[PDB]
Amino acid sequence: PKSVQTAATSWGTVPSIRVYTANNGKITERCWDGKGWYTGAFNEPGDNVSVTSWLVGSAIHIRVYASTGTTTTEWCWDGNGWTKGAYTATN
Ligand SMILES: OC[C@@]1(O)OC[C@@H](O)[C@@H](O)[C@@H]1O
Ligand SMILES: OC[C@@]1(O)OC[C@@H](O)[C@@H](O)[C@@H]1O
Repeated sequence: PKSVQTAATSWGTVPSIRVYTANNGKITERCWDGKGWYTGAFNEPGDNVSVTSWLVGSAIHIRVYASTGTTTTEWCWDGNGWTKGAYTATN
């Protein structure tokens, strides 16, 4: 059977949670900061998604790896918007 594909990350003690869903070639984002789920700003093409995040002090940084075909694109959140990162594959 078919299934959407998700990736999740969280930070802090509230916590904040971000869940990324690849569905029909589009990746969207759902967010929790303790008071209900809502739709996040992230919207990029892809059929597979992974994510990692880390804190520097109180500031979150998120990296989303979106794959279409053999091409993986890294998207970066650093507090002020999503930008394309420097990631490229080995071969
Ligand atoms: O406050 C929500 C938000 O700014 O949190 C950080 C990232 O998850 C963004 O995509 C998202 O819109
Ligand atoms: O632009 C932000 C950046 O430098 O952050 C660290 C890595 O995620 C890099 O690929 C990325 O380009």
